Amino acid sequence: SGQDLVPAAVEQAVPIQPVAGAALAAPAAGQINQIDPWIFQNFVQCPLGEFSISPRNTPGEILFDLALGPGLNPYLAHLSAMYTGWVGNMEVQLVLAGNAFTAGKVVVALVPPYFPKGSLTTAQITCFPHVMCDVRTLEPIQLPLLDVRRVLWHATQDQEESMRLVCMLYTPLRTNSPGDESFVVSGRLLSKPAADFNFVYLTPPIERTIYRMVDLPVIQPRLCTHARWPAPVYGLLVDPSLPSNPQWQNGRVHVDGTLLGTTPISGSWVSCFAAEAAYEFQSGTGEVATFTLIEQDGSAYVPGDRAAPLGYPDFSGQLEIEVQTETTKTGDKLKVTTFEMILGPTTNADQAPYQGRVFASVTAAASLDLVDGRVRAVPRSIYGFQDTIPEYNDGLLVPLAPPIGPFLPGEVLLRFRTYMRQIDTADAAAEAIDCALPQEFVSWFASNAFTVQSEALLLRYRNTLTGQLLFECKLYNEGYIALSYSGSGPLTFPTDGIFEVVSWVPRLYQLAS
Amino acid sequence: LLGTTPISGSWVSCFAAEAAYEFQSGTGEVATFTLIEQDGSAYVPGDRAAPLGYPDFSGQLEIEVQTETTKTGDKLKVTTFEMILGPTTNADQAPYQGRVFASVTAAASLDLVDGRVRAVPRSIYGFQD
Amino acid sequence: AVPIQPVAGAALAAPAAGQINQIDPWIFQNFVQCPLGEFSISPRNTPGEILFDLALGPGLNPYLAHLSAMYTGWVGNMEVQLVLAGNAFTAGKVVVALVPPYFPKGSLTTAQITCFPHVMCDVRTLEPIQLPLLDVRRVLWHATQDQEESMRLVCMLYTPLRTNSPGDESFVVSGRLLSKPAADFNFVYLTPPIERTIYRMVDLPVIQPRLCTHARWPAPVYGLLVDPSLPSNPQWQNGRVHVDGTLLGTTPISGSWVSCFAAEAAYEFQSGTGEVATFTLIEQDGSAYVPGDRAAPLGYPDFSGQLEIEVQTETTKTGDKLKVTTFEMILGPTTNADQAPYQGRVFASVTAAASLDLVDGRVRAVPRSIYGFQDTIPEYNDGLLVPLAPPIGPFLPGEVLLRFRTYMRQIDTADAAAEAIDCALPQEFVSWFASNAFTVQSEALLLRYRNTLTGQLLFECKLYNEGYIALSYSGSGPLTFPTDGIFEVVSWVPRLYQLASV
Amino acid sequence: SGQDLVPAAVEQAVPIQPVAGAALAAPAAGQINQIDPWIFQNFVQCPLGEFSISPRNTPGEILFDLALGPGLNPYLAHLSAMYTGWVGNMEVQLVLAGNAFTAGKVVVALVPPYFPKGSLTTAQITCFP
Ligand SMILES: C[C@H](CCC(=O)NCC(=O)O)[C@H]1CC[C@H]2[C@@H]3[C@H](O)C[C@@H]4C[C@H](O)CC[C@]4(C)[C@H]3CC[C@]12C
Ligand SMILES: C[C@H](CCC(=O)NCC(=O)O)[C@H]1CC[C@H]2[C@@H]3[C@H](O)C[C@@H]4C[C@H](O)CC[C@]4(C)[C@H]3CC[C@]12C
Ligand SMILES: C[C@H](CCC(=O)NCC(=O)O)[C@H]1CC[C@H]2[C@@H]3[C@H](O)C[C@@H]4C[C@H](O)CC[C@]4(C)[C@H]3CC[C@]12C
Repeated sequence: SGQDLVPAAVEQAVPIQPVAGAALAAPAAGQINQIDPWIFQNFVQCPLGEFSISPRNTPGEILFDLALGPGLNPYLAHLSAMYTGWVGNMEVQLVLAGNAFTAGKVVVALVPPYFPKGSLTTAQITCFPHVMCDVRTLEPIQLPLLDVRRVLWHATQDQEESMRLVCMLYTPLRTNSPGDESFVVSGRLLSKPAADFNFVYLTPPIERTIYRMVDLPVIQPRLCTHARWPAPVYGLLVDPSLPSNPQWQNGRVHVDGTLLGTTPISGSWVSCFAAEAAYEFQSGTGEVATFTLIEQDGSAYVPGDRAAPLGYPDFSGQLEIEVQTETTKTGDKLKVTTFEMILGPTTNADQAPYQGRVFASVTAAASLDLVDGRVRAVPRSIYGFQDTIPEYNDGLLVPLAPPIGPFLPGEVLLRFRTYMRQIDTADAAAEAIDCALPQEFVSWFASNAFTVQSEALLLRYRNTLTGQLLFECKLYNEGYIALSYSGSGPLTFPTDGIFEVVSWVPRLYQLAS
Repeated sequence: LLGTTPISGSWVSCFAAEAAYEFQSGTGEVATFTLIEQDGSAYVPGDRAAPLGYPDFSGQLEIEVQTETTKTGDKLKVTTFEMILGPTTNADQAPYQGRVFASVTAAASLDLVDGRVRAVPRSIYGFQD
Repeated sequence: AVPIQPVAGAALAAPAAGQINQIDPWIFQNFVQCPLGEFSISPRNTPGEILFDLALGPGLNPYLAHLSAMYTGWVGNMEVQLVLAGNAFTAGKVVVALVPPYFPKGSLTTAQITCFPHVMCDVRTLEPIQLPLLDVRRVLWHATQDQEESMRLVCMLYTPLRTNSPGDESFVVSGRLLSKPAADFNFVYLTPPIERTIYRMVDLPVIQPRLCTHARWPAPVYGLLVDPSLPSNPQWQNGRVHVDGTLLGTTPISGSWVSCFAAEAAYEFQSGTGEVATFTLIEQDGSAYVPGDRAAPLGYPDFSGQLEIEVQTETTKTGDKLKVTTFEMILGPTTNADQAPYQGRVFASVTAAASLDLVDGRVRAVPRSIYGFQDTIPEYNDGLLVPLAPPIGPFLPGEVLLRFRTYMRQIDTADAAAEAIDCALPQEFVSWFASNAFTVQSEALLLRYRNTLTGQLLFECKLYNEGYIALSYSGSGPLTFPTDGIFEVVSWVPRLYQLASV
Repeated sequence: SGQDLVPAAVEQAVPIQPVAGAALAAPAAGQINQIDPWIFQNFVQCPLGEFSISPRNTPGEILFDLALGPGLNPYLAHLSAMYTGWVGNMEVQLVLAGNAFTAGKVVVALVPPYFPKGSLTTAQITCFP
């Protein structure tokens, strides 16, 4: 236990008066509402209460920024489904217990209500009541988080202007360590309610709210399906020798439920389309079938913001599809035939699925006349696959999903891989098509409609049998998972684990490799 | 779960096996499919009547697998097959024991190197629940 | 350590207990180390690793795990302390929480471990961290012969280790957990001491491996070794036994039953290859054989070869009354085998057209030699179902199986060197584990194969509780070992434990 | 002189009673036998009193193991050629003054007489004082 640290960094005086909590809102609420007196005894960790200061952070980087509320406690964020209203202050600790070789200071201010958010430069964060503290402090730095308000309480709906608590990185982090390591101090943030926190009015406990952090399905990735091709997942892996910021359109959801692009909710819709065909027997390339692209069930198609019908193949290649048709010959009614369409651009085509028309063909010399009508196309095999966003118009622009990124310097995209049926002539290896998130998470996020807190979700990946955490990763709020990997060779992981969330982290959270 | 219910929607009415293309002049390549679990695990005969996702209705079924051929010009090719799921008093198919024989309508001499296959149902014929 | 009220021990059990028995007061003075109360924090560990998890009982003290054979039940608090070996230039934290005696089992994040009563001790503290372990319970007093739910301690790595390391080793931070009873530990009711228990270290038989017997083939053991080049995860069906006393598959108790079967004879003089053998198998203790949960009747062979049982033939042909000749069976598939050991249809053949006028009755089958030995699972059915044992494993990276090689009678036409069929446990270790019926604590024992006269170690192996011994061998060639030491059992370890190189 | 070490590692309490030395064996010996009162003044080094802990040592390695006797002193091992008999206890120090960058702990037990030697695993060395 070295005392070359700073143990004289106690809870300093802040220029603020004591603020009355539940004594004001007692005769304006309709009932008597006390909470359990063992909630006030121990400091438990905030849900957004995990941050990290790498030495690649400039001064003026906001480490955490969390409003006062019931979202600073796992107990009060659980009790606030039962109530509509809260008052009173909290008491927040800070575990900044970095190494004895680091050097640097943080400053934790007390931003009042109705202060405009956004910029908050480092010059003006000292003008608030603030506490300055080193990153080597042994004891936990305590600080009060008062409830400055003009109304008698706050509703438990997060649009309340309330007192924030911003932590700017004041001076940069550096180590006087004799070689090759630059330590990343990993702080935590503990909190408990003060002596006069109180909820206001009892209410039916609704789960679908705020806070009620994100949950994930307990299913292994070797069981889940793929969101760019109708197949299972066959092992996730990182690779820094690939297109690093792709621009896919299938299987890209937000973590507030809103699907982004041409992505469906059902898993039997990806790389599939349904249309009302128009067949014709040609003396050239066999048959020609135009299409009028609509949904699979029967919903109409008007070209709006999605670049294609939901579930359209968002890659490039020569796609062989299966459709059962009504042959007008005498002896057989139904037989599924195999067309082949120019799904890729291939430097020239005649198809533009943004306005609802693709054109398939099957090489057949006999006069094969088909009763035209509604059909549903499904893929069979791929020929000359490229992972490029195709031409949804003929050569024009379309409303696309934005490209995947940006990452931090040193963060690699996590890719769930599957293998498509291919038509290969000289090659004997499988074609690898990867997605940013499987379909079982898109149907989990669309069917729950979560509320994102800050910027990103800190995940883990734990093996089922050993119980060993394989890695930790950072699920951003755009539906991709970026983890920190240093090298460049393709690193592969086992697939029998299960993901599990931990906390909300900002974009500045440096991950361990 | 009960029966042979899978979890993923990409597993229903389809299987995956370790192929053995064998049987000589009946219809074509009477392949032998050692039925295992679709995630790559091995199958253990317990209490559920089949591997998970295996089709449970009577009728002849066409399945499309990926064939690593032996001829020149191409290695990978998708050959449609013909299974016989229903009893019909004579059908070499034991999914509970893990060995299912499927036939092709190919009177040629297509040599096919065996390996690992994933079955995909193209079309049933004569459906009966 | 944070808000738990003081919990009554023997002040509550006293109206309903017949006796209240005090302990010797010198047990309250010494801190004795708990079993499985040891961990290590490398800098490669992500936060959220559970360092240990151990329940309050009389199994936390070797003084009290011995005394709890004389008594009916116990009540009261323990008192643990946690040492931590770390200098002043480390950085990291460890949170030790008091999980209530429910909250059943699952993955605990770092966010959830702070919601229990907990102590967040830094990793560079000097003095040990005393903390109470109260006896929160629904009943008046627990019973010593019943593993009922009590209050656990769960220790989670809170913030990761931030250190340097020279170039090797990588600076693990070790930590131990010592305990003693509190002032109100009491036992309840004096009984006679029983031997089985459930607090017994697995004692291995004091027997050198040269005097053992092999599991697969009825031969002595001729040497234990390692070999990476073989199939690393075999699927043998003989010599498989759980440490808790459960046989896995076809493994019999006694070493006489192996590679043999007792059946009912059915002899038909054929005008083809002479005589063929087709028997009605039964269980060798005189009971019926029902095709069930195991791949074969008890004691059937499990290798890929061509066999030759002998007979006992009571022939009515004149010249000799009771004779012993030799048949020839085939165990491998070889694309032609009508062998159904599951249903009980074995197919052997005499290679002679001699008119053996054999009367059919009860026999047994002692084997003679083998032809074409392959390390492959035989055909317990033709192309059909087989409930078999799982493959042996999985091991850690760096660890390999430790086989017991024997040499059997090999009929060959080209090579003279004898094959080495091996197993994972000799049959002295199989009847020991089945009869004693131990109780698995965590995942693996930690054996130690010392020589008797020298007293020097040879290897510190690790016996998993599925019935196989691993060894952290890191080379590539087959390294053999002396076969004159004696296995000794050190302790229970978790399955993420690292041995030393051999 | 850094105080980032552990100077609060004083001679701790051990669960043992005081043991009478030469007061028992006084009326069963045949003569009056005192030794020099300057032998009791200074700590001199044991003859088997030098050990070392490299980082290639596993836990459970026995560092030293020395019975109580006249062999723990260069004075008493020299005086014990003149005598046939001894009684009483010793007082032993331990100079473990390693660097300020090392980390690790040792445990020094008090094994009673008639305890079987040999193995002495690390699980049971904490059961002694
Ligand atoms: C079954 C066939 C299509 C056969 C086929 O090619 N693939 C089907 C499969 O694999 O299950 C017919 C039956 C009735 C048809 C559908 C329904 O009647 C209504 C629906 C109407 C919209 O045009 C969308 C097509 C859609 C959905 C129809 C298209 C195709 C259907 C689904
Ligand atoms: C040939 C297929 C490719 C997929 C395909 O042909 N059609 C899929 C579709 O579009 O529906 C290959 C790619 C990788 C292969 C699999 C995985 O690598 C691992 C797994 C290993 C088991 O022993 C056998 C099957 C199994 C599952 C492999 C068999 C077939 C696979 C799935
Ligand atoms: C020829 C026999 C093979 C077994 C046999 O004769 N019949 C088949 C059966 O065991 O059932 C050989 C194989 C390996 C041999 C042994 C080992 O090499 C070493 C061992 C040491 C000494 O040389 C004496 C015996 C002993 C033990 C050897 C004697 C006989 C063995 C066991």
